[PDB]
Amino acid sequence: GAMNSSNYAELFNNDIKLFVDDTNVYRVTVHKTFEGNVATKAINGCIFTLNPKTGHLFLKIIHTSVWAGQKRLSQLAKWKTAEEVSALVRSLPKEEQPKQIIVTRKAMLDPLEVHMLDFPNIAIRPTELRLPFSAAMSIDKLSDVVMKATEPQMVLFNIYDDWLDRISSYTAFSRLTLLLRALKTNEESAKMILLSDPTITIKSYHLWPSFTDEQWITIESQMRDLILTEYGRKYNV
Amino acid sequence: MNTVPFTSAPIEVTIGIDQYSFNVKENQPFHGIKDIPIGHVHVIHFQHADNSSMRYGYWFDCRMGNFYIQYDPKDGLYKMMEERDGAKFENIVHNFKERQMMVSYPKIDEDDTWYNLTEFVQMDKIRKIVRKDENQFSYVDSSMTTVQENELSDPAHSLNYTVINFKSREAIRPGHEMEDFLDKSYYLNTVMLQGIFKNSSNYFGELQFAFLNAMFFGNYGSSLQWHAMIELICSSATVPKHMLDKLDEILYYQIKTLPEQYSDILLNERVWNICLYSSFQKNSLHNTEKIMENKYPELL
Repeated sequence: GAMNSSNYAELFNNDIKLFVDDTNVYRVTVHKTFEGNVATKAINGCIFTLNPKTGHLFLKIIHTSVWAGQKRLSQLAKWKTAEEVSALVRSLPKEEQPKQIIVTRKAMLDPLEVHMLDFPNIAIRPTELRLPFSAAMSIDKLSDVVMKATEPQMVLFNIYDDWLDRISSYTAFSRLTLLLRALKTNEESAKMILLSDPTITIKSYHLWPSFTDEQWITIESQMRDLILTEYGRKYNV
Repeated sequence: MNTVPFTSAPIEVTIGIDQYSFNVKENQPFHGIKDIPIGHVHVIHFQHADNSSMRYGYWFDCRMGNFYIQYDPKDGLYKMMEERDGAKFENIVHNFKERQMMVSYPKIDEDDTWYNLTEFVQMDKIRKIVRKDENQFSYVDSSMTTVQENELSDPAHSLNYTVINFKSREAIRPGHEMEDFLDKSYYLNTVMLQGIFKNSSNYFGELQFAFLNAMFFGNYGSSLQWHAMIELICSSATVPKHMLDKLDEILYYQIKTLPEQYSDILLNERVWNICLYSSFQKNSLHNTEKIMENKYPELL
């Protein structure tokens, strides 16, 4: 059934599963026309498909061309996401295909279910968790590759970098969502935190700086503090 | 005009016939229903005074033979049976009339209600849904399940309704995934109309049978089949104009005949709001919309 804080630790058993996040599929700017009416301009977006156990990300870039000549785009976005998730599932060897796909957003269920008819034994699940994967475009290398694309494209990343070498999935995922939750609530601040010290660099094949074990603790503490500060501000507590 | 005699009335029961019904007392001398219009299907049904659960009854058609009702004490229920001895049957019917122990199918000549309720229902199609081919009439009750229900147990007692599933390979042409789930015209017109039902009248008859089974036995899977068949149409962008105007009549009379107190279990809020206000056909059900609002404003 639905995914929540009860059944949180199923994410890290050895059943292959993927999260799918569609929030960044159809992205627009909103601007005024010469006649003073409102009009939107689309930009490149991405499907956020992530194996929480392993960190494998299947960043499916959605090129603005996809939308050319299309109506009801926000609705089409869900159908495309589902179309593209299915094709990713078909492109993978059977023993790599997931047993579950969890969508971050309930509106994705029917489109995905429909597109997965050919995979009846793959369960499509909603979630009640409030995950922060919409903040994926606040990760610089990820927003760059999305923005620079000229054609539909898939880019493969590991969203944990090399962390698993030293920590477990559960912990990897908790760091990942902590960072994104901070990026979501106050991007400027969260990024200041991460990049302040110029002597801690980002490896070319990585997304986050190469913090030592000690430094990761300071960072996580600072991301925590950030997030409580912004909540106080939001609600005057 | 045909007659359905009763051997006896051993137990207290409310008997129904089509949309009419009568209370009959334990060992009241009651010996059948007469003046029953030939030319449509009928259904005689039963609710014992002791077990208000399990309503049950028999669909039939006097043209297909001579039928009567006899209470079986081992099974504890009223059973439909066929007398094959023509003379022997007219003999019993004439005697009981003379003794006047029968009630008259009480049709007001202005009333097209049963015909409207049953216009497209044909016995031969019913016997394909209630497979029991050693009888010419068909038994149904409150608790019988459908085939679709059985997939998601005993198949002799199955309601073999035609299986409709919006999220199945049947309904969804590969490559037209989004198209066909938002606009079910394909499923309705080619797969279901032209493919499985052959014509719109078989569809409508099944639709209408399913509704009556829900109404008379509170058969829950039948209520489900009825809504899915309405839903499929309402969710199709492209429907033959005659089917639309016939559906609007069909539903008017189904909504008009429903007992007022049962609107809550029998009417699926989502499908109705979709049909009347959301779907493609929002504008094509003018009589059904008017009767729903003025009789059941709340459900919407």
